[PDB]
Amino acid sequence: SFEDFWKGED
Amino acid sequence: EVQLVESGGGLVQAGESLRLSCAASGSTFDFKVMGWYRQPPGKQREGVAAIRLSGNMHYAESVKGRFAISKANAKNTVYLQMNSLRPEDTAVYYCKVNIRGQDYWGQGTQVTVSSVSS
Repeated sequence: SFEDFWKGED
Repeated sequence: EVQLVESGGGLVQAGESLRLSCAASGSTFDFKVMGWYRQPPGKQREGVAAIRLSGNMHYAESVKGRFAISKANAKNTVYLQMNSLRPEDTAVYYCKVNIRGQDYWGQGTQVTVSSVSS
């Protein structure tokens, strides 16, 4: 989801 | 105590382009990720685009290809290019940044697209 990208580590 | 300053918004004609700007402020520390969410009137808030410090970026499906997010040369500053704007893009646009493990949200800036065009 969008939030999975947001929270993910770089 | 990070402060977000959003600029560039306003009331625009369908089919025109608009660039939003967001500068995260009050930190010497680079963000991990930074981006934009938007809230159409009466609807839930949804992510629009995000970019990580590496330059890796992510777009929601509803805007993918139509919007473009990028890092400004300035510390903790990103741009949203909004091209070919349509009335369905009308929304409060919110900047968000994650710095040292904490999320911070901007107050939001209105982008309103009338159906009238040039």
